[PDB]
Amino acid sequence: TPDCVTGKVEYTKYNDDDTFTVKVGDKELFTNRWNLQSLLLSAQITGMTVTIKTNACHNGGGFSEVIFR
Amino acid sequence: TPDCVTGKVEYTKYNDDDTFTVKVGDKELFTNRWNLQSLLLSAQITGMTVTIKTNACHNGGGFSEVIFR
Amino acid sequence: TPDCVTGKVEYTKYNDDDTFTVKVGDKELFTNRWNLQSLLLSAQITGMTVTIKTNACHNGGGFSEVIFR
Amino acid sequence: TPDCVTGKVEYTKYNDDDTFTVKVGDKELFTNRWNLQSLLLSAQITGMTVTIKTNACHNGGGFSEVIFR
Amino acid sequence: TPDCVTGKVEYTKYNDDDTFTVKVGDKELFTNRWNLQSLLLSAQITGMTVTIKTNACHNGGGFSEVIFR
Ligand SMILES: [Zn+2]
Ligand SMILES: [Zn+2]
Ligand SMILES: [Zn+2]
Repeated sequence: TPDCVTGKVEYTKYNDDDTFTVKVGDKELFTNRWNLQSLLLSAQITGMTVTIKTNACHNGGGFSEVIFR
Repeated sequence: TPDCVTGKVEYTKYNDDDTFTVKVGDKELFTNRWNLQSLLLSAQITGMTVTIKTNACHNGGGFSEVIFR
Repeated sequence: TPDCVTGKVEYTKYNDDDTFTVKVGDKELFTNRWNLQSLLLSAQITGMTVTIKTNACHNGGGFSEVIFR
Repeated sequence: TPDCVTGKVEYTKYNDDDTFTVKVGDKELFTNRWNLQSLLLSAQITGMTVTIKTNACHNGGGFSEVIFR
Repeated sequence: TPDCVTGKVEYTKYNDDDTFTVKVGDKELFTNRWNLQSLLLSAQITGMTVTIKTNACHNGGGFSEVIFR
């Protein structure tokens, strides 16, 4: 799966459908993996850099693969 | 769904019906989404700023959408 | 529901019947709400002040409502 | 149940039989309560002191009761 | 179980099959124990040294035993 975007988490969002949105770089992407919610919030609080991998590399795209750096 | 209130989590409360209350700004609001319990506590402990989105923007109003900043 | 006790969590205990006990102030109280187990352990680890609300305000009393501050 | 050992959680281990072993002090003990796993992992990562209670207070003995301090 | 690698967590990756990969030393290893995900992320964040134990000590090997030092 290609790199989609790399950077700090600017904000995260819990959505009404119970998915979890992240804003990294210039993209808003969401995931439906419940386990990623607390990992992504920790990344955000402590200021880690993340790399989101997905074929759906556009606003409102979904992802399931993340690299924390 | 529109912004209701933005600020630090002043306290949280586990309720008898297994919902979870947060006080943000001058409002107490609650959510029935289990996943938000641990995120909201972490946001409180680490002192994040949250934005709660809901139309029920009054004491005792419910929400399911939150932005963590 | 009236306040019973406010303070830091001195210790917590996992019991054989899969309930969870906390000692706050001079009271040991228990909850059978699984959701509170991880929330109370976090409050203990991070040094939060908790207020336990219950009508059974005596040693060995049960509760299901907590305020985290 | 009597106190068996008090100390920090030195390490943890998922066994083939779906039980969970911890080493506290000079003892490896195991539990089959799933709920206790995540509490013990949290105790382990944050360096809490635990007291394990069991009357099979020897290597390979089981427990279902824990005090977290 | 024999030691495989000891070192700092260089990065972690959440995978599409919901497993979690860590890079320690010169090895990428993964675990299917979801409870270990937040512990491994914390290790990465705080810069702890971990020892991973497995008898599959190759890139792409699986592990379930970790020691946090
Ligand atoms: Zn791929
Ligand atoms: Zn009440
Ligand atoms: Zn007993």
